[PDB]
Parts: sequence; structure tokens; C-alpha cells
Amino acid sequence: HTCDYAGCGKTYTKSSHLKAHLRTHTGEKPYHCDWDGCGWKFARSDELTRHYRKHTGHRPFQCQKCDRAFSRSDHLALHMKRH
DNA sequence: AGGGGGTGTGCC
DNA sequence: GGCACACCCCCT
Ligand code: NA
Ligand SMILES: [Zn+2]
Ligand SMILES: [Zn+2]
Ligand SMILES: [Zn+2]
Repeated sequence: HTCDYAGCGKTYTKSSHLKAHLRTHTGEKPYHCDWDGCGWKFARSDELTRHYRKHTGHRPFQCQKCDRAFSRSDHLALHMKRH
């Protein structure tokens, strides 16, 4: 599975990863946020899922040193480092 | 400090 | 296919 966009030639082992990679060339953002008044659109479905947590307020990653909770694991990891 | 999007990569 | 981690780079 090779990318035939201009002088690229990037290879992938799965179809889904190449199809998502081609979106970085065509600029297509198929995953729209349906929240009222938002308007954000993303090229990968996981970006929209992560973005929805800002609307829903879901904070699954909880710090065990204090009481702060975060919606993303990297935000919790950085919070633990600079604790 | 907290809070976002972009991107690559490995797993289900 | 999506999910999620990890990291980057940005803004607040
Ligand atoms: Na495939
Ligand atoms: Zn390409
Ligand atoms: Zn939104
Ligand atoms: Zn803490």
C-alpha cells in the first residue's frame, strides 16, 4: 500500500492508515462535530472523539496524588511530572 | 499551571 | 474500521 500523491511514496501495512494518510494531502476532514454552534471538523475519527470530551466534560484520567481529573492521558502525565 | 489540535504508531 | 497512547506545537 503506497501513497501515489506527488513525490511521496509512503508505505503502509493497513488500508485504513493509508486512507487516513491521504487526508493530509487532500485536506478532507470528514468527521464533523455536531455540537450546537461548534463547527470543528477533523481528518481522523479519534480526533473527534477526543474533541467531544471538551463538550461532554468527560474526565476519565484521575490523579491519585490529588483530586484533579483530566480528559486526556498526556495531560495527566504532564500534571504528574510537574506536581 | 491547564487546555487545545496534528501526527505517528500499535492494538482491538 | 476505531481507539488510544505518546509526543509535538500551539494558546489560555
Ligand atoms: Na487491509
Ligand atoms: Zn503521502
Ligand atoms: Zn465541537
Ligand atoms: Zn495531582
